[PDB]
Amino acid sequence: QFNPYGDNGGTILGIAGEDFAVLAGDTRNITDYSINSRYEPKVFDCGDNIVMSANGFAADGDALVKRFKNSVKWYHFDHNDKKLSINSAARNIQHLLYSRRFFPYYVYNII
Amino acid sequence: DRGVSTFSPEGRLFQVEYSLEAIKLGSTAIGIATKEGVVLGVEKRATSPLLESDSIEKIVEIDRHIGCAMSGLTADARSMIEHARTAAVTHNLYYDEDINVESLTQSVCDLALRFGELMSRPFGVALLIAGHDADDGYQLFHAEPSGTFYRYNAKAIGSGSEGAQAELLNEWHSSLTLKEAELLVLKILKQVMEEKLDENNAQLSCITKQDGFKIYDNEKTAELIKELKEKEAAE
Amino acid sequence: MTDRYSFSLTTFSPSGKLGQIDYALTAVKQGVTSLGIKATNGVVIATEKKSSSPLAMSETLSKVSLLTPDIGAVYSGMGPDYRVLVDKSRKVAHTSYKRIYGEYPPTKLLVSEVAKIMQEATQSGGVRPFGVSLLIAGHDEFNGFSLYQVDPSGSYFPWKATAIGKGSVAAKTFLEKRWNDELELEDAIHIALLTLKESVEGEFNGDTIELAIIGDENPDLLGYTGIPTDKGPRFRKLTSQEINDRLEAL
Amino acid sequence: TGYDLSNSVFSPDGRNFQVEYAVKAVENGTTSIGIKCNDGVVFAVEKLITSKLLVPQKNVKIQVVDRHIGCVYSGLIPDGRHLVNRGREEAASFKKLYKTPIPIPAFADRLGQYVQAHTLYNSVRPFGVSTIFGGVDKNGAHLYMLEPSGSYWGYKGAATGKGRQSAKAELEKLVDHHPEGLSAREAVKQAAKIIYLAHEDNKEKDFELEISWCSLSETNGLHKFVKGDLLQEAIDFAQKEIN
Amino acid sequence: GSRRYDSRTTIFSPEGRLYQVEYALESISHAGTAIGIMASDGIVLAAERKVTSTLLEQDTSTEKLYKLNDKIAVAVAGLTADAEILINTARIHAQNYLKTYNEDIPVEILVRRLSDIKQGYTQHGGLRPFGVSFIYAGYDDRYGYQLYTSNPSGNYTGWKAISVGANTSAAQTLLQMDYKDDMKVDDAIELALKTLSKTTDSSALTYDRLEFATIRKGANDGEVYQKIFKPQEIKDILVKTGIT
Amino acid sequence: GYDRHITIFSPEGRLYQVEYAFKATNQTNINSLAVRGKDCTVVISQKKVPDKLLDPTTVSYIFCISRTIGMVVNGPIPDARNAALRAKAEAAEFRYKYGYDMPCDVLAKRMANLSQIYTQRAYMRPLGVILTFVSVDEELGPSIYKTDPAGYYVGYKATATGPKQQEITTNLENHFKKSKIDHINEESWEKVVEFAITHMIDALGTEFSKNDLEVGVATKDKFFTLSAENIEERLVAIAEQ
Amino acid sequence: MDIILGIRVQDSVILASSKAVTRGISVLKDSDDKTRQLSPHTLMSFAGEAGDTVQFAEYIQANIQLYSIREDYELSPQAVSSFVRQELAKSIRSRRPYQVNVLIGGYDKKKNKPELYQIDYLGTKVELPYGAHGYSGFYTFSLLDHHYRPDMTTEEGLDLLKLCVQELEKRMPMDFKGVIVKIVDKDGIRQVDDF
Amino acid sequence: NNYDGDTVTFSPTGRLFQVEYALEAIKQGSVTVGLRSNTHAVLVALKRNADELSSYQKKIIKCDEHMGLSLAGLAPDARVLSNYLRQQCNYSSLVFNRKLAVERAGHLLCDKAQKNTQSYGGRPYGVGLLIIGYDKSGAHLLEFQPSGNVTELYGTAIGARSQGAKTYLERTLDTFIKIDGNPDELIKAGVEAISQSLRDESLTVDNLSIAIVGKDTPFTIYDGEAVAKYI
Amino acid sequence: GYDRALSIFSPDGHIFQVEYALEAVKRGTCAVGVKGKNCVVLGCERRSTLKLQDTRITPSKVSKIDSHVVLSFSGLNADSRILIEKARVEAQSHRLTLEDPVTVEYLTRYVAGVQQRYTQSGGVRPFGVSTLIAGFDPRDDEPKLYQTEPSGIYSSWSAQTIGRNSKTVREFLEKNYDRKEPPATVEECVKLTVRSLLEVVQTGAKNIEITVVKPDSDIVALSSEEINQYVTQIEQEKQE
Ligand SMILES: [Cl-]
Repeated sequence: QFNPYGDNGGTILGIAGEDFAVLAGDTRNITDYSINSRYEPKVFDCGDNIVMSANGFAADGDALVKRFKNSVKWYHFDHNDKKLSINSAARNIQHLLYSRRFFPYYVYNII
Repeated sequence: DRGVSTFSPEGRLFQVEYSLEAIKLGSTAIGIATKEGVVLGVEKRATSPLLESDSIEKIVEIDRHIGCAMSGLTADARSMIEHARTAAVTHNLYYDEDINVESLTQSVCDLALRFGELMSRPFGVALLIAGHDADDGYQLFHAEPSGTFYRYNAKAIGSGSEGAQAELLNEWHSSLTLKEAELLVLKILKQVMEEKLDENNAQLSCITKQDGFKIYDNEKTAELIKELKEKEAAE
Repeated sequence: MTDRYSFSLTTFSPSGKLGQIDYALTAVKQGVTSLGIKATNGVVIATEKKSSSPLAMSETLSKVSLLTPDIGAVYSGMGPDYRVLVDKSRKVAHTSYKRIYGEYPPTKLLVSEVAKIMQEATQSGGVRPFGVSLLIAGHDEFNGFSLYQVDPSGSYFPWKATAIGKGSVAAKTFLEKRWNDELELEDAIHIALLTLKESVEGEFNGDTIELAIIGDENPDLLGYTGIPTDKGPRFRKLTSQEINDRLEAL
Repeated sequence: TGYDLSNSVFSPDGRNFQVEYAVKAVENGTTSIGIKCNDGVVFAVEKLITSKLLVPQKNVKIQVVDRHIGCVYSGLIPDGRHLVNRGREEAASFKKLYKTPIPIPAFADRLGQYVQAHTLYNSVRPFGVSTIFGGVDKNGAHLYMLEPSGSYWGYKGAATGKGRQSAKAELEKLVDHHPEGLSAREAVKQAAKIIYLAHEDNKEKDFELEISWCSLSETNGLHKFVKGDLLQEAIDFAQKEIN
Repeated sequence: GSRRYDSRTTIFSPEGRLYQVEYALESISHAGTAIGIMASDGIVLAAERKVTSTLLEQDTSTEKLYKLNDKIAVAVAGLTADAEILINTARIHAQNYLKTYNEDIPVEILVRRLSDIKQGYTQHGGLRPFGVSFIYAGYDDRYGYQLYTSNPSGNYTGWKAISVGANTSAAQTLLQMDYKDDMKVDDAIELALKTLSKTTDSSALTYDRLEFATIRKGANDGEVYQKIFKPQEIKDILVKTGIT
Repeated sequence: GYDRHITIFSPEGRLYQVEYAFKATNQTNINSLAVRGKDCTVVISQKKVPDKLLDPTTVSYIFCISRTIGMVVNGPIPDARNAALRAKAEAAEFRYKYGYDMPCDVLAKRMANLSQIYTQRAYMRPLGVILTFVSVDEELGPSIYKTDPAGYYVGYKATATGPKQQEITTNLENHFKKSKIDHINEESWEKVVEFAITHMIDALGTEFSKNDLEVGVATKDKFFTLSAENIEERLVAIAEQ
Repeated sequence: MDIILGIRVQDSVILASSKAVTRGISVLKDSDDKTRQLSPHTLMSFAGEAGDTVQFAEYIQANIQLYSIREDYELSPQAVSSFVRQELAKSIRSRRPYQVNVLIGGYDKKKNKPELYQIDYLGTKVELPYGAHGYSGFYTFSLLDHHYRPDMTTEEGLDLLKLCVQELEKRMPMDFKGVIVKIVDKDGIRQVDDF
Repeated sequence: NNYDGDTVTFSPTGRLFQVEYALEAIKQGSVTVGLRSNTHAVLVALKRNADELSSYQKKIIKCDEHMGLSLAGLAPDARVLSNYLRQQCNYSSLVFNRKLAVERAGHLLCDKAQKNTQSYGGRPYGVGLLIIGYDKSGAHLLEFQPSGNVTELYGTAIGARSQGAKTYLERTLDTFIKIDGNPDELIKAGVEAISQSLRDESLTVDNLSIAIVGKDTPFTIYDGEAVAKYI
Repeated sequence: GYDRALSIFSPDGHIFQVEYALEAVKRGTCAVGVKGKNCVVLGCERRSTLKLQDTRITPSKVSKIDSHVVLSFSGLNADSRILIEKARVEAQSHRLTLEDPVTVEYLTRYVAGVQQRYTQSGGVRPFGVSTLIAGFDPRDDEPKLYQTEPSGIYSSWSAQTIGRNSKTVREFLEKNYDRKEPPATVEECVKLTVRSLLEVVQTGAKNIEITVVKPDSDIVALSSEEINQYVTQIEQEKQE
């Protein structure tokens, strides 16, 4: 039987400072006991001073990030180049994830 | 007969141009934007004295920070208002924030040209959309059935529009207060209305950052009418 | 593309007339004469094989058509309209009856189905009425022999005997004088040939006349033996020779 | 009267006036031609330089279908593009199912049936283009021309647009003087000449020459644009003949 | 495109009338007269066949009176083919109701349903309306005996006595004159035939030019019987009432 | 007067669009003829290539619908090819569904039914063509069945179509009045083609070269068209007697 | 839900329905009314899968109320029961059937007779003098078979019903938290507040 | 006359009047100028107001980081067509990781507009567009007409009185094409070009709208005090 | 499907189909609505051209939408049934989803919305019907009376009339109805409603229908004799 999910490993870490924030992640990509890449970027600058990482199943993670980056682009078009606040991005990402409530993006996401 | 989406030899859509004529027959609605708020006022125009005038709802809330006045075939406005309210609250759902007045207006105007042979004809009503957001501040928009919307410092629509607009041309300046704008709407409404203006046949409203969108009581408007009469008699 | 004619092409005029139905009836009037006569032990339907060219093989063009083993049809008016109605009538006899009840429909109900199809062409969007009047002869166990006329409007009437098309007015008068309730099938065939001769100009023989009967069961035309209850079709088309034999005793 | 107001209506003549009015739009367009040669085909078109502001060699009119078919047309340019887009869908589905690239006669009928379909209903307008097209297949070279009615035939030489009569006359001479045939490189030269000679009907504005060709020997049976030295050589030959 | 040829069957006139409905009513006014009379102990349905022929097979013929179910019947005035479309729909509706509630359909509910179908053709779809007027004769245990009429507009009304088709103006005046509330079926039968005999465009009213039916509680004990009269039975009642 | 634009009845009970489709049939100014032999069915048609720029091999109004069925068309080529493609699709579908080759008369009926629909449905126009189907049917033998824009069709002993159809029709009528048989009593199809050409020459009063004619021949289990050289051989034999 | 009982006496129909509602291992409510008034003289009790019961009952209620307004007339208990049966028979072959069993107690004003109909989720209808759903009948039908007469008064019907509930309370493992009892007669529907 | 009731009807001379009437709407619209060099491409647009209380209708729309257009005619139709371009530019990026070629963007607009000119019920677009962009083959300028005709040009202008600006660019052709690596001078040439189409009114701070795209310059729009530099 | 735009703007900015729908209302029988202090009364004309009518079974002019709301109309009778059915379905749909009966204002807004939808939808014509919708909101003793019309506009009225000769009865109501002191009792409210119809009706026999709606779902229709007593008392006072 076809299993649409996989596990690409990795780990991510976000810490909020008083006037700054960090989002870290290892660059290793794996399947089972093999290494795919020793350097495969996992944390992305999505624009509007927002960084994002979707960790777990890389295919779903890349798709989510790609979709949110696209959501940012269309937010500018539709709302006169207004800056997408972090709280507004978070709520937007909730709806991106729940759109697949019955076939989930297999990722733990942090912005 | 002829297509509904047909161009005239002058390069205009017949139906859109004809809907504009219907809006000219509608009751007067005026909007004035200031740095203290935007005022919206309308002529109710009851067809009979037995008609309970307070049920005439030509000024309408879209969101806490956006209001709307209408003129023309007012029945057509109900679906536009419903769409506006839905768009405003849906954006709040998706983005956890208030929606920009311009973006709301653009969403309403996207419905306009969705007609053909979708709805069978354009809307026969014009809207004055007034509101406030953090980016562009206090704003007043005029949404037409053509799909076009202009921002205005002050605007009049309806039967006494060109006469009122000429009056708004002279009276409006960038340092107007909210109280001054209120009296100015009442003044111009009283000028273009057929019947004598009072608290029962004319309605005021405003939108401020603090209190949001508010329709004025008949008792509150009555005092502003009395305040107007005295200041006109003062010189 | 898409069929954008979703509106009726037949409508009431100020006088209450349905123009397209009337005009369809006018097309039927121009058509070649056909007739039907009901006897005590059978029904006969007949018409002229108006050949468009002598090079044309008129045998290949069948104006009298089998609808069921016990029901036959003939027309006056537009031939192509008739042909497609026969195709639909044959099919509806199976889909809306035989596949449900395991037997062929009675004459009146098959007529009712044909009538419905013709009515729908009078009201549905983007179509004209059928330009034919049908004469449907048939037999069934509980109603016996019957003859029905069906017009472009979808209206149908049962007849003892009648005629439609070119010389129908004269032909109906001729039938009124000759018809009675004690006619045998052979007498009805004889009267049919007499009536039809009046409307025909040129040659009058088995090769220019098409004639069929609804009568006794034909076990020789069944195609198989072994089932007692299956006794064969009552519809039979008369041959060219069989017609000519009856023209000598005319 | 009123028979010409709606497409797919037969006049009492038995004519479809809307299709005939579409031909008028074709006759109004710029001149385009096609020449069948020994082992292939050559296409050429007149591009009117409306203004100096037009970027030279950028507004390409000739279109490729698949990799072995060339299409050129005169009349309403968008209508031609719509027809080529369909042609590309037809060629793709043919190759998808049957593996081999679409033969030219097969391709010709695909366009023909599609154009003819737009004469069957009043809900659509006929095509405002005549299309000259062709290429090389397993059976050799083929040239076709397709009218607004859906009518098409095979051709030795073809021409359409405002300067079609002038072009046709020139094509007829080549057919008479070369019964054994014409080479691909010759056809390119002759194509240039004919467009230049046909330009006398559009002599107000100056023009830009555009040529393409499919040849078994010269292009391996693939459609290619005539560029650089070979184009200039054809322009020089054409300019020499008018003087 | 196609718009050119659209007659626009569902529009108002400047006066606020529906063109096609009015023209359909004009069609119906040329149809054979149908009369319905309601009595205390039953209902009568009488109708005139249009200029018949001697060669028409009458005993197997049905153009005016149709059975919807055991309790309800209709008289038709207009296009017979149109009427049969509606009749078959009404027959189905009655059976749907019986299957759902395990009770025979109340007369009005059936009438409203058919009238709603007619209404739809006047408001949407762009099709011509049904050129039919019905007289509904029926019985149920709520209102007892009931007469209704519907027309192409989809409007229906209840009646003690009513006519549709040709000469309704003359026929209604005659019914209004001789009708009384305490009237019985045998009297109503006589009134119906007498009214047709005076309003008819034919020279004389005969059995072969009539269809006749009664709905009686004249069935053995508390139940209702429908009687579609045969040609010989119409001939007998014509002699009995003293018309022929 | 919109009753003349679409296929609805006029007050006279006529369909003017159908009548005008018949007139479009003669727009090509080509005459066709069909006759039956003992073992074959022959169809001939005039071929006119007015433009010297045309490739004469592609100019044709005869179509190979199936292996057994051939079709000649009288009318404009776009409608002709429309009908040809549909007939090919129908002939192939028939064989797939019912397990045997579609008969000539059955295909004619099918195409005639499609044509009838265009006379009844408003959104579809009639095709301005007359279709003549020919074959050697496995049950009926040599067969000629002809369809027109009215949706009418019938079998023929022989037939002719075009502007000068009457002259050809009468010529054929007169021959069959003498011989008193429903076909050309001849063994080889070659001589049946010679008969067809000879009688078209006599009827029209024109001589033909190899490029002026177009010939289709139906035999048992195949229909085929003749080349220019095959026709030349036919014309030589005619001239030598 | 758990237990619903019904009994038809001389001049009325009495419906008794348990008050318990359980999610997981916790009894969330002990005063739940498992019934809906379909019309002034027709009451329907219900029991089955969580959520489906109320949704179905309210859907039936809406349809009958719609009928009442349209015709200005109350449908007979028999007519209502047939409508309900058809909806359940329609439901059982759906993608996701409504898992609901019902009792319909009504007083027919035309015939002046009480009527009790038992319908299960498959659409299985039966008219009965007394009825139950699920396991309720296993404990109670022996008592009803013994004590029931058709000429019983409403008070005698309640006493026999008390005996049935007492037997259930003794021999059932589940605590159903007593019952709400309602009486349907010529004057309409009323609830017995002390039971 | 009798042949202008819908887009599906040719006139006897082979004309499509509804398309020509749609073309007329562009001539009524306010003037906009487009021009390019080898490094940059520039749009200049004269915005129009309803009255003194009203704002000036926006003329320029961004489609991608490397592409955008200016409009003249029915503004809502420009919004539809620009939205379509935004989607097509975006489809190319998401699927092929490829910036959409300006020439291909023109081909897509042509085909979209064409479908509206051949079918019954619909209508032609009532707007003209000037598309600028910088892709792998350098700077580009396109002119879109709602007939479907799209044309690649060095420079052009559309709208009311556009012939004056078009003549100027036709003279200046050899000069402004050579303005490489100098955005301000290329804009100056565009502002000077659009000035040839002005009568009575002149270029004010809230009247003028400018956009630019180039080699190392994303598509950016300049309005308000940002264009006071060029007045 | 049939998509034809039947309701369209004309050069002068009018939708003729909607205006011609008002002409159908003008043709319809007169309907009147009067609200008292603690009640609303709906009066309706019955044209006496139709006798031999069965008044038991003939569709009544006033229709209950719910137990607390009623609807009368003027115009095409067949059209009114479609609005009434839709209104009744929405009333039950509201109770089912929100657990409260509709307010009179909500029900009016829905019916008005349906009428509006039929003025800008393809293939349909406007309803040739104007309605008077009256009742009392749940747990409220303030009377409610609304009017709708084909265009889809609606509004609240102290007293209103629609249909043929509505101009005359409105004239009567405008001078007779005092807002400061409305009909205090049921009698006064009915009397004023009958008086208003007597300006137009002709005979006061079976031509007048009256329906009184009181708070808490208390709706009753007056009989012929009850109405006839009002007709008698009015004219006897008039003879002076
Ligand atoms: Cl078929």
